[PDB]
Amino acid sequence: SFPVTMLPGDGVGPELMHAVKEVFKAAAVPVEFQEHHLSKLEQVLSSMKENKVAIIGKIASYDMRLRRKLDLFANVVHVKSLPGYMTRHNNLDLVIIREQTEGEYSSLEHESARGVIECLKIVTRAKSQRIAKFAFDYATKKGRGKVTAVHKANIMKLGDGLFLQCCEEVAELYPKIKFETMIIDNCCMQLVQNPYQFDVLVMPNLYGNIIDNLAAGLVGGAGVVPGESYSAEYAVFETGARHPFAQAVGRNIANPTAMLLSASNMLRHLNLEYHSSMIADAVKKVIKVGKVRTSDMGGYATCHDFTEEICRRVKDLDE
Amino acid sequence: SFPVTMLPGDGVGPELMHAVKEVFKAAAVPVEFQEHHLSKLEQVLSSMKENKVAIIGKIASYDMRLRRKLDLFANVVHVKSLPGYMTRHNNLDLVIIREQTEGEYSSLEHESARGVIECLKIVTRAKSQRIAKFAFDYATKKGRGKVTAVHKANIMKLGDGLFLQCCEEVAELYPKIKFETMIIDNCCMQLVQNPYQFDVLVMPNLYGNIIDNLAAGLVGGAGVVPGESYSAEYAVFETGARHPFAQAVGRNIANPTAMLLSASNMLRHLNLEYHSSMIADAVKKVIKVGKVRTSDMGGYATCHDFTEEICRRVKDLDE
Amino acid sequence: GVQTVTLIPGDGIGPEISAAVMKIFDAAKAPIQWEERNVTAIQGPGGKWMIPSEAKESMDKNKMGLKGPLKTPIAAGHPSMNLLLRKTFDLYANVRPCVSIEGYKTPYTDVNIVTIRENTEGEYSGIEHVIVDGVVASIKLITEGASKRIAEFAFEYARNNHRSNVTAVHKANIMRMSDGLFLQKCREVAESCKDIKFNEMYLDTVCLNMVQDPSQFDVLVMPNLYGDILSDLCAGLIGGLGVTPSGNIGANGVAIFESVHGTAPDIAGKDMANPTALLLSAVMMLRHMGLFDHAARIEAACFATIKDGKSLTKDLGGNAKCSDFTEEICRRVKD
Amino acid sequence: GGVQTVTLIPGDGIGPEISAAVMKIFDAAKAPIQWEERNVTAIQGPWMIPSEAKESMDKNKMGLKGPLKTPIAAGHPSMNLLLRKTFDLYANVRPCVSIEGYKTPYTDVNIVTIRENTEGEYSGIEHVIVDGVVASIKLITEGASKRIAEFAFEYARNNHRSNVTAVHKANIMRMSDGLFLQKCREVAESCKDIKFNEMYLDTVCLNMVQDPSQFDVLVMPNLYGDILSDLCAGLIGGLGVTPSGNIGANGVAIFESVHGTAPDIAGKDMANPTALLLSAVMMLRHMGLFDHAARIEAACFATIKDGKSLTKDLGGNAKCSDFTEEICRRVKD
Repeated sequence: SFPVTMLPGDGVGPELMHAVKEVFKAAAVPVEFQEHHLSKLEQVLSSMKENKVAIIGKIASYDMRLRRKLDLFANVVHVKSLPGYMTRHNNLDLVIIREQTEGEYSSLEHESARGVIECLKIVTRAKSQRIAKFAFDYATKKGRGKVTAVHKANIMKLGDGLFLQCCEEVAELYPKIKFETMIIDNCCMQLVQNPYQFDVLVMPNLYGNIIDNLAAGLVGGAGVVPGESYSAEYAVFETGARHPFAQAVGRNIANPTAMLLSASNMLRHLNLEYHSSMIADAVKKVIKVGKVRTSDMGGYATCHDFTEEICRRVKDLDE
Repeated sequence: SFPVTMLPGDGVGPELMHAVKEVFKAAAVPVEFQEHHLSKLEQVLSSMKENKVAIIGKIASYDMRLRRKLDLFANVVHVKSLPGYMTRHNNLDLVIIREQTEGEYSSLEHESARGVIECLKIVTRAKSQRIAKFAFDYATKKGRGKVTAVHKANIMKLGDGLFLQCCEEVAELYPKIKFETMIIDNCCMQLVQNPYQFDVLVMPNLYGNIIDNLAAGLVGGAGVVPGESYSAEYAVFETGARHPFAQAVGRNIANPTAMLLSASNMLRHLNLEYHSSMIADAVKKVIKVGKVRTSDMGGYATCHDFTEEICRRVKDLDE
Repeated sequence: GVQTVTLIPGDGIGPEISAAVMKIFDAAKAPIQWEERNVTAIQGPGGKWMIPSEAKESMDKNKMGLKGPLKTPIAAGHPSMNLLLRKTFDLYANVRPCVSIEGYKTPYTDVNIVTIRENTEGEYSGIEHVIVDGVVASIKLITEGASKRIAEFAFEYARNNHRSNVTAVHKANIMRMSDGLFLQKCREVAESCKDIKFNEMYLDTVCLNMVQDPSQFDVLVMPNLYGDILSDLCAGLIGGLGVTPSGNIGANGVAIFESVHGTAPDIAGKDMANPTALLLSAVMMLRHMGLFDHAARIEAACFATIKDGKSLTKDLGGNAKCSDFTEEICRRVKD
Repeated sequence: GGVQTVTLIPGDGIGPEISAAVMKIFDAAKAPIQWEERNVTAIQGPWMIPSEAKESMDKNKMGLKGPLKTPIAAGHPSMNLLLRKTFDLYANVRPCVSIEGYKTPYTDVNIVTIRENTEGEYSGIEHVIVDGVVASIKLITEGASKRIAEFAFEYARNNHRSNVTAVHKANIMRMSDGLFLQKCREVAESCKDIKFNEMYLDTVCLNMVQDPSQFDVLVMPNLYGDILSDLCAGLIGGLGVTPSGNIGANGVAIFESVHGTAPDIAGKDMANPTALLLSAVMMLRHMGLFDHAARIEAACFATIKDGKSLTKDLGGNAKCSDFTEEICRRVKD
């Protein structure tokens, strides 16, 4: 088989993971999940050293502690319409590429005086170059034709200027990819107005968070949008919109479309291409036919109702 | 042969470089000064890229910018009693080694709020591991036995402990050298009671500023203690205590001893050992016989007179 | 009696649309006198740029300003126009009310959102340090006085414009100390304004919800960077910056109401500019002055002029000119 | 007029012997002092100093503190930090004077180092920017600086001191040290009966070693005072003979001995009370008991110039009791 470390996490996490494995069982997916029951920590890294691939729920910070030990510097969110699920921006196809290790996210805060707080935002040449080349490496491997660098360099002239600088440099080594630059607040206005003008977007940490959840809203929300985070060695597959109330639903309510699609994108990375496409097609058909929809997509169906429908339709493609 | 870059500097600088030239002339030294009347002027990197050595006077701000363009990271100050000059601490032989590109010296200051100033002190592994290897390489090349790391790591646990951490690791690569640590304020108090317990001292920028001048006072003052700054590629020879009013008052009253001594130290670096020891011991003997002394040494002679005497005995064949 | 407002027509289409507001304001019998001023920075002592004195003196006297788009300065040492004004007048609150326009179709129809952005600190502190080569630290600055001040205005805004709820938007989960203090000062003011409903949400949650359903939101208040963004997002929901009013409230009763769109230099001179943005900003100003009845008429008589759609400008998906659009509004503000 | 209770913190090692010695010298001098022993050794709360010790300092505003113990836990914070944050100790004060009994290469030293004790480089704020890159935050504020300079000129007036030097590094740290210089100037132009000057740290260190005659009262930010004070201590003999007081808010003030706990000679009668005693002298002058202070001081100095009875650390074989009771004899003049 294929060993993959599974961090179920909290909330619907353990339930969404139960969906991945009921759908993997139904599809005879040659994958053995090695389940790290709770979120000391280094056993996940030693397991990641041999397995190299993980699939996680949700859980500096605890989850951005994990991302440092595994060097998950690059986050990728595929923002793609699902044909059956109608929103205000259908037939849209963007990828968000977010840097995940620098910025505000390292709790470099202090009190310089009573009632005066400083938060440091860190931008280095090292990680800007690494995420800029990643973005162009992404655009060529996957055959996208444009990389837009989002920033606020007209106000933070250093720092955000240094991100833009790197981005513009790497942009020169990739002549067949088009390279534009856009200011963060203008870009957010364009996403609600004409999201179709973008292809790949590369940005730093906080803008990523903003655009991640913004664009996931375009295409149906936190229930359907997959993400993945890379290092140089490791690939870890999660959901795309990672805000705090992403799927704060009770038992048997949540939509497993996000995790399942990202599960199928893991299978591709494992080179199990037949299975990756079988599970992707099932999900997309079940959604398009419209018989079974979770509450977040309109329908009245539970999460079990929905994923066992996936199971039926995918044991059939294995006719 | 041998071109050497000269930057006379401000203050009494030019009159000391005048003294250097006259003693070199007296000694018939094969060293031609290509001098620059500074104070972009990348001209000096242009010149040092060929000459590789300089003799400089008193000069982020210009000095710290120059050191940055020449990567003059390591500073070496020689604290040695001169046999004729009697102080409260005689027969002392210390070497002060100081990091010079970091700490509080890059003008990283801002206002958090009206009446609240922040000032960042920068310590990095890279430059602490480098100044640490240099101090131990200095002890090996020069037959020294002990390297003492001076810090305030009990208050600034990160940062001075980083500097400490890098020293301790480098110290393991030099088992033949003994290694001690001491806390900056203790060290100062020890330097007045019993500086003899020290061999070689290594420290970051600001404590280097403090101990450079403090130790200079033990053995004579700012007019007799010479110093040098090194790169990987460059050697610049200056005076040891370069505090703001070092010799800044007067004209034809300055002491040329400090400059002359590091002038001879410079000749030693160019492998002109014959002229280096000739000049050195001329100066040491004029000071010991005690005929002419400048005012900082309890005498009543001018800079010209004192230098006329050094010249007179460089040329005196019955030494 | 009749009040004097300092008029800053700006550059490019600015004059044309400022002229258009002056004529619309005249048809409304609105008690408004205009005092033209020019804010283009001059080089003061030592070369330190500044707002002209007649510009400052006239704002400090009349308190209210109406200001059109301004050209981007070309000199490199020249500071931001927005920054100069903000510092000259202590403009601490930026206000952007976004309301779906009945006749201008976008994917969103039920939008009515007022973003109140803190305008003086946060990540726009202007403090950056090159720590080492290749490593930069940008200082985000949050203070209790500024966060308290902005929260007091959001509640002031909601009280004076009959607004139901106020939401503090933040990332206290990521920036616990700074955003927490902002969220704390919001909470404290929130307890002295129990007649306005108050709640908290995360910025990332607010953006994903903002685009699925904007009706769920009302008055929003957040730190600087979050407002600069959310306000443009929200403006993207109603048709862009050309239909979007802006206010900047400051010290000593000073408020400047502006258009956030650009100079449009290619269509200057032509009768092609659209004044809706500046005009709607002028009715923001009216309501700020307490001329609610006059504002309600000019507002309602421009919404009408767009609803029937007989003569929109080039940008609004129409073929008419600046004269006709203006003239329709004048006609209807008379009945 | 009236008896005062002073919190006594005898401390560890030679602590309780030398504070017991001071107690009895104070007794022999009929000084208006009662004592109230307490223990500042910190304890794990919900680390903190015990509340009975806090209530005693709150009531009796004066403490006399012997040498404390270096805690062993790494998570244990500086015992000086707890005491400083508890009572807001903002001025650390070290009067260094040449003892004429005790020969040193420096014979005419009389310097007072008033050190700012709340901010500076010792702000306790540091960040790891990235791997192997640390930033330490030095804080200089307007209020702290004014407060320290206002003490310094007060100390100079009350202790009949002629000059006050602000020592700084404002050519390097032009904003932070600049503000400190800016407020010392403001206070100076309000106390124009004191000749006020400024000098660079590195100039002062160079001159101190060469001629301490030229200095008087030095006011300076935290780290500079931490270093400059130990440096001047070495001018006169070391931590074993230097007083020290930390002035705080709410009338609080803790005079301490800065030497170590000397556990090898604990129990034996070999400790030197000179340092803890000359701080007790400081406490009296701070309290206003100038006549009891000069008396006890003159007793101690005379006992050292005679040399008949010196402890092991000043060059004698006298026991600690032989040394103290001789002092007790003299102060009954």
